[PDB]
Amino acid sequence: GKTFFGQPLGLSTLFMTEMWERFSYYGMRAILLYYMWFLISTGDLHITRATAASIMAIYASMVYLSGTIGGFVADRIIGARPAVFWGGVLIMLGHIVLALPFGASALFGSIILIIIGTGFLKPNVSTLVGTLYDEHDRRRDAGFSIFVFGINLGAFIAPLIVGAAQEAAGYHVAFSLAAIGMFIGLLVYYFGGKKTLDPHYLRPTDPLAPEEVKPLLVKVSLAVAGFIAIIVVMNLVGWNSLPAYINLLTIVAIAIPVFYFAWMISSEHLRVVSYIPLFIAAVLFWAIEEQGSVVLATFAAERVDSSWFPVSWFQSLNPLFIMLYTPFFAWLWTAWKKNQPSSPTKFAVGLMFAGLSFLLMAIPGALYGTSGKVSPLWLVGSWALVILGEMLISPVGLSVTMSMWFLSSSVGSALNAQLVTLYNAKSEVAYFSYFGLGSVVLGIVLVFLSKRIQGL
Ligand SMILES: CCCCCCC/C=C/CCCCCC(=O)OC[C@@H](O)CO
Ligand SMILES: CCCCCCC/C=C\CCCCCC(=O)OC[C@@H](O)CO
Ligand SMILES: CCCCCCC/C=C\CCCCCC(=O)OC[C@@H](O)CO
Ligand SMILES: CCCCCCC/C=C\CCCCCC(=O)OC[C@@H](O)CO
Ligand SMILES: CCCCCCC/C=C\CCCCCC(=O)OC[C@@H](O)CO
Ligand SMILES: CCCCCCC/C=C\CCCCCC(=O)OC[C@H](O)CO
Ligand SMILES: CCCCCCC/C=C\CCCCCC(=O)OC[C@H](O)CO
Ligand SMILES: CCCCCCC/C=C\CCCCCC(=O)OC[C@H](O)CO
Ligand SMILES: CCCCCCC/C=C\CCCCCC(=O)OC[C@H](O)CO
Ligand SMILES: CCCCCCC/C=C\CCCCCC(=O)OC[C@H](O)CO
Ligand SMILES: CCCCCCC/C=C\CCCCCC(=O)OC[C@H](O)CO
Ligand SMILES: CCCCCCC/C=C\CCCCCC(=O)OC[C@H](O)CO
Ligand SMILES: CCCCCCC/C=C\CCCCCC(=O)OC[C@H](O)CO
Ligand SMILES: CCCCCCC/C=C\CCCCCC(=O)OC[C@H](O)CO
Ligand SMILES: CCCCCCC/C=C\CCCCCC(=O)OC[C@H](O)CO
Ligand SMILES: CCCCCCC/C=C\CCCCCC(=O)OC[C@H](O)CO
Ligand SMILES: CCCCCCC/C=C\CCCCCC(=O)OC[C@H](O)CO
Ligand SMILES: CCCCCCC/C=C\CCCCCC(=O)OC[C@H](O)CO
Ligand SMILES: CCCCCCC/C=C\CCCCCC(=O)OC[C@H](O)CO
Ligand SMILES: CCCCCCC/C=C\CCCCCC(=O)OC[C@H](O)CO
Ligand code: NA
Repeated sequence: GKTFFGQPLGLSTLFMTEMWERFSYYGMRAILLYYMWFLISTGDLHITRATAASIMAIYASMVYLSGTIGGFVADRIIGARPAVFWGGVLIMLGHIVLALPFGASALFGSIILIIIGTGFLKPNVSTLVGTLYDEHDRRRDAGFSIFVFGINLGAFIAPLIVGAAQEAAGYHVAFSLAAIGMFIGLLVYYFGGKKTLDPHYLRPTDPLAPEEVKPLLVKVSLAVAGFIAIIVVMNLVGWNSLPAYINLLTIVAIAIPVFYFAWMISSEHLRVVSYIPLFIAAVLFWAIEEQGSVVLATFAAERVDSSWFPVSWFQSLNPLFIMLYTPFFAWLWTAWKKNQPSSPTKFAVGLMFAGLSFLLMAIPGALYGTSGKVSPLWLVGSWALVILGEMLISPVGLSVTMSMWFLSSSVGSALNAQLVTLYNAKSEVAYFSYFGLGSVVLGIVLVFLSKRIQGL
């Protein structure tokens, strides 16, 4: 009888848990770059704005990378329900430390807490949604669609509420609101979950066997030791600026899939090779999409007349278009019975739309010059285009592909950590035109390659 939009009642709990976590996350993302600008302007943070942009990008990269690890830790060590709870606690702490009366000195600690916390929570709330359904339950896709609406809803309202709070009451109060958002999520999660969640998920479902503990320990220890060795050598040869560390994280984030690629190609060999263009297309798409909170956020603050509203509000456009497009594409893929495009073709076209979203942004500077301010509608059109691309590439991404798919966004963001340092008023038009055109061209290349990939 009683449901949450046709689904098991437990979905309401997880819906709200993620909505409020996404609220805390995207509330932070909407103001953190501006916060670093503020800390630079007061002389508390001694970096360039370019490096601040780089930080935003690599932050996102590590959050995504962390997400590829959290499922293992839940499934094999601590359980999905405690992963979500303690992940949320860590996330809340990460916002609290920025709410505290510190300055730049608290930034790194905040970032680490949220990287670890999001890694624990994000994959595992998704897992818990699955546990609501039997294997044979046809409602599963509908349920995840509803869950995703909650995600986007949280992403949508957070810049509005947290961004407004920031401009009125300051950054510390704004970060306190992010923390409170996660707290609300934890309250609903903790008390609601006890009502509907299977007790089974209080513990690992595939706990380490006795003989598995030592090898895992050796694996992790060697990884940490090597990473620390690299940092020691870096400091010895004088490569110890913040950009150097960001470069190290960039290399690590990119080396991970590259090593996977090199592994599989060495160790259906055709299939794996054919994924390379798809994986590259996904990386470049996520790169462009993830620049919304960095380069488009910069354009919004410097190049747009937003005198009458908080410029952080532009970050709401991304989840807004997702919500607006979704029922149309839901309809589209079911109504498109005859000659529906293949997944490789969807990637190509998706990459093209992302390219167009940047080519569009080259136009105001080319037409009006870069010294003035332009209509907010340029950014609206840009987000409209890139999200159109997301609708094509994202729903079939994991399908056509596993971890390397989830890694595509991490790698895209790591690429951004390098690229966004190139963006400024002098380079604006060339930046948008170059990377936009480059993306369209590779989209066109992928179209040429499409039939072969579809065959394999
Ligand atoms: C399924 C297709 C519909 C959804 C995607 C279409 C959205 C694309 C919009 C690109 C054009 C918008 C950019 C034009 C613009 O910014 O004009 C500014 C001007 O009006 C200043 O007053
Ligand atoms: C400034 C750097 C901060 C570093 C973060 C400190 C904490 C990092 C990792 C520990 C969190 C793991 C939480 C696991 C836990 O609470 O136990 C779960 C277990 O009891 C349920 O089976
Ligand atoms: C830097 C200072 C940090 C001090 C703040 C520490 C945060 C304190 C509490 C946050 C825990 C929220 C958990 C909400 C909840 O439902 O817990 C109830 C449950 O534990 C009852 O057994
Ligand atoms: C895993 C896929 C990697 C593909 C990355 C594609 C782009 C990579 C590097 C391009 C950087 C060089 C272009 C620099 C540039 O021209 O900036 C434009 C503007 O600043 C002035 O022209
Ligand atoms: C399903 C149809 C949607 C696919 C998108 C179709 C895109 C078609 C053409 C894009 C035109 C790219 C033009 C490149 C350009 O104007 O760059 C010039 C600029 O670099 C001058 O330096
Ligand atoms: C240092 C910050 C404050 C720490 C909060 C401590 C909260 C008190 C006891 C910990 C409760 C552990 C709950 C773990 C858990 O799996 O919760 C899930 C719920 O059962 C619903 O799935
Ligand atoms: C496999 C788990 C993922 C690994 C997480 C490692 C996270 C390490 C660094 C986070 C990247 C953030 C760098 C930005 C940064 O350090 O800013 C600090 C302040 O600017 C201090 O000057
Ligand atoms: C159960 C513990 C967790 C409670 C939820 C997190 C609450 C976080 C902060 C509470 C409100 C803090 C007031 C804002 C603040 O820190 O001062 C604002 C600035 O200091 C003034 O510029
Ligand atoms: C900065 C890296 C942090 C690494 C933390 C993960 C630790 C990795 C390996 C150690 C094993 C973790 C505990 C395993 C454990 O609880 O044993 C229980 C087994 O089920 C007993 O057979
Ligand atoms: C960060 C550097 C990498 C080292 C990770 C720290 C290792 C943390 C814990 C390893 C402790 C050894 C695991 C044995 C264990 O606790 O299992 C207990 C089982 O329940 C057996 O009764
Ligand atoms: C549980 C802690 C694990 C730490 C995660 C890895 C963090 C290590 C390197 C990532 C980049 C951190 C360096 C950021 C930083 O503050 O460097 C500033 C230096 O003073 C350079 O001026
Ligand atoms: C899955 C295996 C992952 C292995 C990661 C490989 C990392 C090996 C070497 C990292 C190279 C060190 C980067 C340091 C760096 O680029 O500093 C340059 C700065 O611009 C100096 O000012
Ligand atoms: C009424 C619009 C539909 C609901 C949007 C909720 C808020 C989402 C984004 C707000 C930030 C970007 C809006 C700026 C904007 O579009 O201004 C357009 C003006 O007509 C140009 O001056
Ligand atoms: C949706 C399918 C149709 C795609 C429409 C988007 C096509 C976009 C542009 C096609 C015309 C290219 C104009 C390029 C242009 O005028 O550049 C200006 C010069 O470079 C000025 O130096
Ligand atoms: C397949 C979906 C693609 C949707 C295409 C619809 C958008 C059509 C044309 C977009 C061209 C954007 C440039 C507009 C422009 O430059 O005019 C300047 C403004 O009018 C300023 O007065
Ligand atoms: C389907 C319609 C989507 C709208 C996107 C169309 C954008 C296509 C071409 C616009 C590229 C504008 C490039 C401007 C440019 O680089 O030339 C200007 C010179 O550099 C002088 O500033
Ligand atoms: C296909 C599913 C339905 C899509 C939802 C509608 C969103 C479609 C396009 C939104 C693009 C808004 C761009 C606004 C813009 O620049 O237009 C120029 C001004 O309207 C001229 O006054
Ligand atoms: C019954 C609904 C009718 C179907 C609407 C489908 C929407 C498809 C494309 C709408 C594109 C909106 C952007 C308009 C635009 O680009 O105008 C550019 C002008 O040059 C700006 O002055
Ligand atoms: C089989 C090897 C895989 C190749 C790795 C893909 C990474 C390709 C390019 C990395 C991006 C480097 C761009 C450098 C750049 O232009 O900006 C650098 C900044 O100015 C300084 O951080
Ligand atoms: C200034 C001249 C540069 C213009 C570039 C011209 C080439 C651009 C597009 C050619 C597209 C021809 C379509 C052929 C094609 O993709 O075949 C489809 C395959 O069967 C699908 O994999
Ligand atoms: Na404003």
